[PDB]
Amino acid sequence: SGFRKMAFPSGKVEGCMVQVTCGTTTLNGLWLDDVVYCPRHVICTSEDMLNPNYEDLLIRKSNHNFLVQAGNVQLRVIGHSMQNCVLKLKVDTANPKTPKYKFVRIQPGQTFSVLACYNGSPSGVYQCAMRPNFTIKGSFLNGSCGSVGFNIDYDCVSFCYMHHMELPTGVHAGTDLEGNFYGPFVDRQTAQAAGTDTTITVNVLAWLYAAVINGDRWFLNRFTTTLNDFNLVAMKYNYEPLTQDHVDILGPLSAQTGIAVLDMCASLKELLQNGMNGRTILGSALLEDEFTPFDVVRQCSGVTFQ
Amino acid sequence: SGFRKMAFPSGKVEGCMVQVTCGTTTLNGLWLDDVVYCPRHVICTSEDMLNPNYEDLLIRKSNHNFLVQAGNVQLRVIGHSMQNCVLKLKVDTANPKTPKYKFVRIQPGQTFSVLACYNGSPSGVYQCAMRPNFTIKGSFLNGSCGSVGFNIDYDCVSFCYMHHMELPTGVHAGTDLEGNFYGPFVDRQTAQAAGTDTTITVNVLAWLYAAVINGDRWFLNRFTTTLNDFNLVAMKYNYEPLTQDHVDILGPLSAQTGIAVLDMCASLKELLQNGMNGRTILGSALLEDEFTPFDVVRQCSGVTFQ
Repeated sequence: SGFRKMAFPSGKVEGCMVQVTCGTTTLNGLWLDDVVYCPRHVICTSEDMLNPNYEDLLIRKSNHNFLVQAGNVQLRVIGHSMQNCVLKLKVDTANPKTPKYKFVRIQPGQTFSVLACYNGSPSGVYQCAMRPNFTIKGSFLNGSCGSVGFNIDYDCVSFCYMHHMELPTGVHAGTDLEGNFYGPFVDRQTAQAAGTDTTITVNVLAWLYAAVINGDRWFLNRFTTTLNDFNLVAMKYNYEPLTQDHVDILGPLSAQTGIAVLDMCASLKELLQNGMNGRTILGSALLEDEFTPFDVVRQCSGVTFQ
Repeated sequence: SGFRKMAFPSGKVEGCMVQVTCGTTTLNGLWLDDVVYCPRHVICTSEDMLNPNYEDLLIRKSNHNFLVQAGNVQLRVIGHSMQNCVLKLKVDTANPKTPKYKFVRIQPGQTFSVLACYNGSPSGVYQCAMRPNFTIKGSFLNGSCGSVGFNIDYDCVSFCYMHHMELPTGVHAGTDLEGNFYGPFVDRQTAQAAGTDTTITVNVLAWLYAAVINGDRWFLNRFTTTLNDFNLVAMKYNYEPLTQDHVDILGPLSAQTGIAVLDMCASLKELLQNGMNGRTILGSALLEDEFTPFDVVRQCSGVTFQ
């Protein structure tokens, strides 16, 4: 028992991190087969950042302008192309550590692990959620661009995030691995700002089931609620609407705990309305929304990978 | 910016995990050079667990009783020995993925990453602290024994924990990698129970500095306190005493933020006495004590490893 924010093992992704240098800008790239993926703003100059035309900037580049280093071993760039906001540097060497992988564009509310890197070297690993406003509440400093977010499914790394920029509230914006930003953001160093964020209701409910599985039950009650009446309360508290599909996703957890989804909704309703009264759930004094139903099942049943 | 519970990259340790089977018991081992380290209770039978004599049980074993598997590749045991509560199985093959490593026995309050494993395969990675009562608040299920906790220092993995057992409160007990339990616990399946736990004060203060570095300042005040007067309040709240050595450890963070250690103590004092009044710090509604001063500096300056 116990319940932690658990990241995926990072070894498969560590073997892919490289350093990409263009001009005075250094950041991280993802080396898979004979391609290195990195943010296209690597080709920006410290004065191009206000409104760059990346097509111009890129056509002005030569392969030898890109310094790619994998450890100490330097990688020859033999070609380059732009795909949306990611740069794809073809190198003359296939990464022998390339895992089975996919690129996936995730939905808001989905979670992933971030391998934070500087100069192509990992600093640490942590779990994140794509917020409903399409930011992530990461831990990123200058030089972390090109760090990636990912999930693992048995043997396959699904890359879903590459880091590009930090917004004025200290939250983070980035793209999928095909270079499409999550949310309305653009790789221009002008004012943008996240939209209003909301709490991921289906994830809060999953975490309440995690709590029950682990022996916290103090927040349960005999009440129930209709989904309609639950969403009236959730809306009032900037929680995301709960859908019938969410209810269905919560089925396995509901069956394992014997607590109907809609009954757990009535517990969450009372928690929203009365607070927690000095009590904690799974070591938190807030309602946690960065565990999906899937995250709860993995951690509480011991699913492994390789 | 941002601040997360960040684990060390786990790749160096993943390359060391194996599966050890003895009888009907399967658990994880740590394969370093030509030795596999695992909990000695692997040799226990489901009826020996109440008060086993491990010297007897072990002398009754043969090398071929130990089934060690590294992936699909099976490892021949060519020898075995007991060191305190760990079993050391000599195998005929040196792990080619062996990292630079050390074994370290940590002090309470120190943090480490746990690579949770089942059947020799990693399930996930998370950050932990050795509690003052020498338990860890882990996330461990049956089969996770032999999972290890570790820190990384540039290129060197310092292993500090191996998992053995779960206590009735859902917290976890284990040994260093030389088999010495942390705390008073023994590998006997009889009632034991953790002692009363306390909050790691020096770590709370480090996390308050993390908050300042990241732009949370609402909890600061113009007050100061003496170390004596601070510990009078801390004692009242089952916080650990703050030592002058703790104050000294907090020096770099104090210098970076311009907030004298003893002034941050006065902020913590008011937080203990008034609570947080619906406010959060670094996304928590509780005072967090599982970041060391060192953890804060690493994460807020971008220290990497390899």
